[PDB]
Amino acid sequence: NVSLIRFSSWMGGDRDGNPRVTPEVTRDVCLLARMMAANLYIDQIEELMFELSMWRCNDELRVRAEELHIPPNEPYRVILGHVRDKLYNTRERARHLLASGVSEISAESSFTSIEEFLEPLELCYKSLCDCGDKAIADGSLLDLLRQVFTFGLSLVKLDIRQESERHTDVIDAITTHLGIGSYREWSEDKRQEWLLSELRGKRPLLPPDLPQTEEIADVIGAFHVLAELPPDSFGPYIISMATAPSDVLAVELLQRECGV
Amino acid sequence: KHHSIDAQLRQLVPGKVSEDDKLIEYDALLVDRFLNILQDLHGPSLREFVQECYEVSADYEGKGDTTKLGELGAKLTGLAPADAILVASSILHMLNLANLAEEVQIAHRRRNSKLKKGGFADEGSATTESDIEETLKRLVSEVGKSPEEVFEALKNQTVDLVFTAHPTQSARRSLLQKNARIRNCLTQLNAKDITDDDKQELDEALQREIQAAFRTDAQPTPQDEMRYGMSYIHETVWKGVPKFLRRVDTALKNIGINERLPYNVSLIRFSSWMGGDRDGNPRVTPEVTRDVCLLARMMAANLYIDQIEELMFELSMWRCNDELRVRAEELHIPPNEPYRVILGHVRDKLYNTRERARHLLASGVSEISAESSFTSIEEFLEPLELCYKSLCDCGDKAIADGSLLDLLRQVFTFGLSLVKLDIRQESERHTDVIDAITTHLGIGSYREWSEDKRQEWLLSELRGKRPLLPPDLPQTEEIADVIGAFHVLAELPPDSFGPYIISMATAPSDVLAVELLQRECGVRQPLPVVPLFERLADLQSAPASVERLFSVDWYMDRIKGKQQVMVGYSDSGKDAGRLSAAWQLYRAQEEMAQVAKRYGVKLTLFHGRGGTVGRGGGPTHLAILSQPPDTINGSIRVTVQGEVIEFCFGEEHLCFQTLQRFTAATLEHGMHPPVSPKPEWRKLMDEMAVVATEEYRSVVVKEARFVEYFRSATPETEYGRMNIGSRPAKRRPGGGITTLRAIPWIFSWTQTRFHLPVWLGVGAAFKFAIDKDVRNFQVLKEMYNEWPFFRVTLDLLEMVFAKGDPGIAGLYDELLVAEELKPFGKQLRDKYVETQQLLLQIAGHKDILEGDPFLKQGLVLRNPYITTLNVFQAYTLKRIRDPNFKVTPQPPLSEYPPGLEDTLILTMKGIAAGMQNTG
Amino acid sequence: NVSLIRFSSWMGGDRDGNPRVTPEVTRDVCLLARMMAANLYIDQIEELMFELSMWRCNDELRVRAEELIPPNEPYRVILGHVRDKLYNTRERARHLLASGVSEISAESSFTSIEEFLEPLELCYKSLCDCGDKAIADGSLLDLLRQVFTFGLSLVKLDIRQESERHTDVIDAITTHLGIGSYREWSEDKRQEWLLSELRGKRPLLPPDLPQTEEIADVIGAFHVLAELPPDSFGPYIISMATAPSDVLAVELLQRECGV
Repeated sequence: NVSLIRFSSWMGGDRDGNPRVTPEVTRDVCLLARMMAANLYIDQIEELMFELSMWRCNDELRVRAEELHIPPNEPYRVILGHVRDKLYNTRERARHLLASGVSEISAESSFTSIEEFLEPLELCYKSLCDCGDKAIADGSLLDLLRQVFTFGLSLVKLDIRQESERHTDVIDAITTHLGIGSYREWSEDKRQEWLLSELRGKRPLLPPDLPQTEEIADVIGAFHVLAELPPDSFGPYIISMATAPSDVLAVELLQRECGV
Repeated sequence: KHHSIDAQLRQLVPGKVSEDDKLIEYDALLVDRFLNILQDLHGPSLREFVQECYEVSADYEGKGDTTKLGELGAKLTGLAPADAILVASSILHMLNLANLAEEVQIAHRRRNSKLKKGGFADEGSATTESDIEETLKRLVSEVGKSPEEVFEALKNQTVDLVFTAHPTQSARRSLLQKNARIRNCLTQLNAKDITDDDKQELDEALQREIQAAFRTDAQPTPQDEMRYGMSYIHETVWKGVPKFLRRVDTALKNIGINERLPYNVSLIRFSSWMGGDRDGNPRVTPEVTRDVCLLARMMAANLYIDQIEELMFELSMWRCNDELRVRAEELHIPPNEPYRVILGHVRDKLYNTRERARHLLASGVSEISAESSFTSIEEFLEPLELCYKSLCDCGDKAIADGSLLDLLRQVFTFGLSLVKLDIRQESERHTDVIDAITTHLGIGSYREWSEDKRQEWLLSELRGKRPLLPPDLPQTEEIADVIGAFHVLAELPPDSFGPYIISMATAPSDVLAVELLQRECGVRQPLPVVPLFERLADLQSAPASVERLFSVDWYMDRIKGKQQVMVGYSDSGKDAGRLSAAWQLYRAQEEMAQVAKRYGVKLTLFHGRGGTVGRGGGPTHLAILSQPPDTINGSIRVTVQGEVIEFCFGEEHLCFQTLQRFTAATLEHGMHPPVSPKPEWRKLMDEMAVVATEEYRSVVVKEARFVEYFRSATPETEYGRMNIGSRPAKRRPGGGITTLRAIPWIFSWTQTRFHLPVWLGVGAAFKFAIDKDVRNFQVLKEMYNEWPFFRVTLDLLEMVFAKGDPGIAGLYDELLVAEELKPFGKQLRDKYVETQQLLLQIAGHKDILEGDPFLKQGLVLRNPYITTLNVFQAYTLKRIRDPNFKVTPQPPLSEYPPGLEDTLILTMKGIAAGMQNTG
Repeated sequence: NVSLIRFSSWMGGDRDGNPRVTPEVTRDVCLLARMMAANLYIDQIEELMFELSMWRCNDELRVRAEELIPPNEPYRVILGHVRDKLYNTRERARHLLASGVSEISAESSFTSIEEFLEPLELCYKSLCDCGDKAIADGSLLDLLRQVFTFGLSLVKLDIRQESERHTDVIDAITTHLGIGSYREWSEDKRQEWLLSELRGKRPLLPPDLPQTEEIADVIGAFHVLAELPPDSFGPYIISMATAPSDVLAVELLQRECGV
């Protein structure tokens, strides 16, 4: 479970001075990553099923293998077969969400978290150890657990990046529309004072009928995509040309006001 | 827990057989790690027990003294049931590991031409045999054929290898892959300049794979047994045949031919008996045959889908000719990669081909149209050959001659069904059907008719235009099985099948009976009918039977100048002994070829189990070269016995060498036959055959107490009651031993390390020949060194004697046979000893297998595990058979009575695994 | 169960001097009739389901309804299963009509009149056992009378062909077999030969028989009759029948073509 190495991507997340890389581009590369991961895991699991022909298992695994009922004297294959089924569903759900935007394939029939993916694999590992077969567990199955803890369900986590003046543009559109004045004209100290009174307050800010330029709509739309996608799809939100604390605090306010 | 097992191995074989001999090192590496795993899992005491068993049995080979075996048997019988299975299976797993090391050593042994002495004897071992290009060079320069003659001989060659089920072991695909990982870890560990850390990790992997094989284990369906028979095709042969055909290209270049073997040349084909052989096997129903045919087509479709998808990845080119560009436009991912668009369509149709078969298999019906799938080999190849031509037309022939040429050679080798299914049934079952027809129609009893009357009636029906089989016909279960089988053949595509083989064929009416049944059951593309001549008399009259068939206008019209005949070694050897069977088989072959030549018929021989051809490794090379002149001519079928299939095809390089062996030997024989026997040799073989048959029958047929001895000295009865052959052991519930079938006959006698069916008769014949004329002894050894037939025959006996041990046989005797018959057993063992030493003096060897130290070493290193299972078996039988034999139940060490059946199965499996092919 | 009135059809079966009526046309109208019957039955059953909301049933029906939408409405449970099997029966016919083959199993559908009747007669008995025979004698009785009147194909198909077309087929057989010309034989000789074949136990029709377009149509029609359910058909009518051999010839051809 030690994540000694992890992998991230900017491709579809970095939009600094790149007007293609829309909100939907970001939604797309996220679902594409999850399909690729499901494919890689399905192959690893199938090779592992071939290998794990054993019949001796602990009680916990024997019980769950019975509940999943090809041959029942091959318990590790029964469990991993179920894992493969849920991985197939995870992939197809992602493919449907990518094409139509919608999937009749339930999230229950698929893997939504790394924790529920890990549960049957660690069950296999502990069962093999409990039967004195830790040496077998420390082969291919240990490789697979290390892949899960390295790559997750999306291979890479996506970094988002956007220039600081684009966030200032959005907030100046908000403050002028509300009649509070021009956030752009304010000094850095005044900006921090206002941002902190908003983040400390409990009343929302972003009006749904805010008049939006193409650029402003792209910033707000991007945040809206972040709110709709699973948190483990993302890493950090990077602010290009950051100059001052208000740059960081402004993104924290937009992120909240757009529902992340 | 401490010492290594290699000290005991060095006592067996002092000295290396080659410089790169590391077989004992490998055996120690695997077994030492296994024993450490054993101890980690089950404690030290049983590990030391198991190793002591191995040490006792290893000592025995060096000092043939039975009492130490009895010591061991006392210890073994006292083990609690759980410990008995554990020790037996442990010894089995160690034998497996030793066989894997033997495989690694063969595969990676450097060829050393200094071992060659010239002449045909070089072809009897892989250490000295000629590869395909050495054979090509010899044919050009020594024999004097032109490169173009050799090139066209190859273009017309076809070697057909026939898979048959393994009597005792399954060969799951997942186990073949554990084997490979153990072999790979072994070779990689012993690589040149390997890192400390690489070696550490490879060691851990090896220990891991050995444990995984140790921790994994009702008879199988005939469907399942077929799925397991196809494992070797998935693991080596599929990729192997393109690799070998590419070597044939390289060889042709190196004798001056500047073109590859055309990809439509079926140089090697593969057939199967699994699901088609129903001779005395009622579980092989019509439905089983329909199933294995559809199963094969699914396996082929998925292998092709994989090849095609790999090929799509590679063929990203955009340059194509006009025919391909127009077709790619018509199929309308990116359109600027036309080869991917064609192959994507081919993959689509292959997916439908697979799903259609799956539906027919489950429901019996498919709404997937045959139009949307591939129905013939021809429509599969049309788009592939279009891709090949297009690449060539654009100057990319070099690319075409890569993966795409591999695929085309796979299509022409494997077709849409991987293997062609042979059908086999006993002749009397066809007679039963025809008698049912003739009596129901009221024209008499076909069974009561003489052979000449049968032929007269059959021919009038075959020549007439009126149907014969009424759908009303009253049917037994067996008659309904025969008719139902023909009805399945009529319903399936003709390319699913090869021949229809008639077991126990004796006369032309047997062949023409099947021709009539085929037609009257509606088989519109009839199968070639192949008689299997089993008994000595049937072999003697086979040239007459084949001449009568060839003299019938209707039959010549049917066969179109092609006839296949099957010959059986274990079958004929059971009738009259191996020596007499060997010689009649030679004569029958040369006279049948003479008949065929006169009538313009191309005669192909199919070599059944137990033969010299079909031995593992080099011996098959010489065996094929030794067959009578002008009996092959580029066409031969050979069964791949289950006992040797692992050594022949389990490993990449072994697969390659096997394909090369059959291809080279078959090619050379057609242009370079062995010497014709000189009259002195023929007369001597004639006289020795009389004596050998007489003494074989003296023990087998005419001695009243033989069957009683056989049922006690062997585990036959248990082998039958446990259905280890997945087949009835006998045809009638009584009869002599003449009713017993060959597989049980050979199996039971090799379990006891005695091997009577292989050698009995030879001793009497050798001594008779030497004693009746002083000159005969020198002419016998002259035969051994100048007559390949005699050499090959005798080398088979030598190999079997290396696998035999009279002490072990006598151990079965002393505990299992009644006092009254023990002198009979020692009489037989006296015949054994006299045959062996007479065998050694001819050939001029002081020791067994002195001419092949490599084979001697490989065989000897198996016996510690085998002999251990031998004593475990003998004592297990005595417990199974005698309630009064008392055992001291020893405390634990972490059907029939408890555990005894499992133990006995394990000994049977292990002894068979160690003994592989005998007779 | 009294079939006081039955209905037959000549359409797609009569081919007397009518080459448009091919074996395929006969196979088609037989499956079309089965689709029409399934549709009419599905509507009747659904109307019946609406009416039979009772909860009182006998034990045979209660058990069958617990096996196999609300369980308090057992007659609707049974009739809902019938409708499922009727829809399968129709789809199977539609597939055979278009493709010639159907992966819809005959088990999941109704293959005989009696297996269609079994659940309906169970409902009728159950209603009677609960003193509801009056309700049984309404719509459920009408449906049962429809089943015994129309079957699973609405109508039974008559086949008709002219006797000389059958003579043509038999003369082709006797000449090809080299036993003479059935056409030139007198009536008495035809009867003598036909009877020896009908009484004999050896088949007659060679699969290699050279066939004209007309002879192939006759043999092909018989092959269609052999492949379809027996309850799709009524009689085989011989136009221009003049003598017993006309009838006996069709009996021979029916058998040798596998009916």
